[PDB]
Amino acid sequence: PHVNVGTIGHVDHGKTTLTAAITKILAEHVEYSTAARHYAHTDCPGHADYVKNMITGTAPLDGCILVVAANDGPMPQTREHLLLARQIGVEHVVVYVNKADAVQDSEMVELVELEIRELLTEFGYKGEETPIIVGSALCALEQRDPELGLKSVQKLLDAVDTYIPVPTRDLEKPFLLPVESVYSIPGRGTVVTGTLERGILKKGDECEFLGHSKNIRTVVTGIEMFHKSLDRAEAGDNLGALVRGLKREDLRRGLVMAKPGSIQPHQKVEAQVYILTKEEGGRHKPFVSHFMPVMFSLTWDMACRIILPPGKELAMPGEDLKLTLILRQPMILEKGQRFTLRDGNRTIGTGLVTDTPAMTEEDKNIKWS
Amino acid sequence: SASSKELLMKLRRKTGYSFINCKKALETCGGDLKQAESWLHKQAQKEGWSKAARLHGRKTKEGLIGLLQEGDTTVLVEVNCETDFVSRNLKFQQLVQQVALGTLLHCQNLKDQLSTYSKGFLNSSELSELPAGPEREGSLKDQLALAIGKLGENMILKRAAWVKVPAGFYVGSYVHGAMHSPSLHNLVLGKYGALVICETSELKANLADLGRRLGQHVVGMAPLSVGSLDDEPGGEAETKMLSQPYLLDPSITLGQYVQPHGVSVVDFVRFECGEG
Repeated sequence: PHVNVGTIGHVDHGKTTLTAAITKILAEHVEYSTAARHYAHTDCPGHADYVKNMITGTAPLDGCILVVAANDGPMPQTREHLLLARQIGVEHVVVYVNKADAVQDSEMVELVELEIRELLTEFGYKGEETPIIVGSALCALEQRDPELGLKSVQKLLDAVDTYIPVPTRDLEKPFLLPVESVYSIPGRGTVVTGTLERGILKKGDECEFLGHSKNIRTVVTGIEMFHKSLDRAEAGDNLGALVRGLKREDLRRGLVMAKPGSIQPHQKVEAQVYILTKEEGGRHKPFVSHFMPVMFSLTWDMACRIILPPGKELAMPGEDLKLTLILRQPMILEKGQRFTLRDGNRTIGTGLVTDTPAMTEEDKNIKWS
Repeated sequence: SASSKELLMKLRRKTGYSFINCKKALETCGGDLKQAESWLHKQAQKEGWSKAARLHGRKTKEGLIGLLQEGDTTVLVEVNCETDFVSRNLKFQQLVQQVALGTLLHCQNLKDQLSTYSKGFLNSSELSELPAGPEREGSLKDQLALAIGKLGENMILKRAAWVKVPAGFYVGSYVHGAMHSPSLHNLVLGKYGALVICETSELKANLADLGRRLGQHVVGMAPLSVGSLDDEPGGEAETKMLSQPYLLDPSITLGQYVQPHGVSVVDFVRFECGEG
């Protein structure tokens, strides 16, 4: 299983030192692995960076490791550190209280932990059950005093393994397969290739292709992966699905094979969008309302109109904000689905769907090209 | 003991200073809360300067642009810090306010004309030597030190700009990427700030939207000069403000957009946090 964790806190409080101590202990944006799972460790300098990573899906965090120094205790910005975690969807936090290891005062440390739990509770987390480990990242990194160094780091890792859950596969959701390509197998039939977005597919399940003028329905007779004939496929797997009684002409890229009547096309969406800077290959100038770029999602593309939030009349490169987008026509756009926006031959933005509001009269009255 | 632990926590909740500083304050004042608190405040300034010297030199590309308009004076200030987590913190924002008010007070004491508008700037050094508000003590340089000691990040009073306007002139303004913070009355904080100085006999009460829109145009199109109504449209790459394709309608230039409203653009200021 793969887990994404990010380290938040004041730079002078030990983050980088701890991250290094963990690296050296397990050697016996970084990556390490405990007995339980594969870890993707992230440590972004700012709020806008974590939000960008969430929207883009580059490093969607499953949990955070809040590093606080015993001497200073929480800083005023510790509040913004937790607001950020709360905002990007992190619901599990593990705390590491880093100390001057000079065997100082257990009482002071106790008050630090107490204050931290008050804060955690304040921001919706369960401050009473949050694992709080006390130690010295510096001792652990310098192979000195194992009781405060090594011990604390091992305890932190155990706490991360236990309290930060793995990212869900959504295998409980109806299977959804974006069709990437179509081809035939002599004597067997037509095959559609693609990568399952969610749910599970079993040799024999009934399917239905969406995105086509006509609604096509049939059955999956065979599953193929690595030229091996399986009977079950899982979310995330790239496969070939053998369809029953259908010719290549009846299918194409862009269609979506899903569990019969499980998906409802959407034309109006609200989403968190990040606008690319010119340095990232985006636009030089800002774009305003009624800007019509092309949305690319799954294996399809469609024109859409951007509706800036009330009040805002422009959006600048490098900014992220919530926007309303109206597709020229309904498409398979689910909540949690990511997309990109292209103007001409270049991407100008990235998005993550937050809501699928009902199309309003006003939205219907839109005047297109 | 439980009693000493309680005193330490009580002093922490009350003042916000670090636990170690609170502990040293209490033992120094015999465990007397009132004396400990007074002691901590007295040390604050010294601690700040020292901390400011230590962190001095670190990269500070993040921060905020502050816009404060009082009467016929308008000030734009830029204060930098290391992380956007801090630029989002109230303590930092309160410092920006003190910097704006300090600038405002300084300006409302400078050159005040009747026939035309007055404009002026202040570099880092100049802004730093400015007298802190009648509230605090010392210069903004001292207040900056206090903030640096409270937030633990290097910070810089980057620059300021002010404008004073007599009747016959109007200032349109806009801050982009505004931050919510209702405790700082009249102040508007964000990543981009623009002032557009105009000459007009139209009542100010009917120019609020136009004013905001001109500001939006400056932020979004970043003109390098005012230009002229005599020049021809310049396309999406134009530098002269008046010839640039109007932000909210490229069909027309900014000059063609504003002229009809009985307003002429004579000057402007554009601040982008962390630029250059």
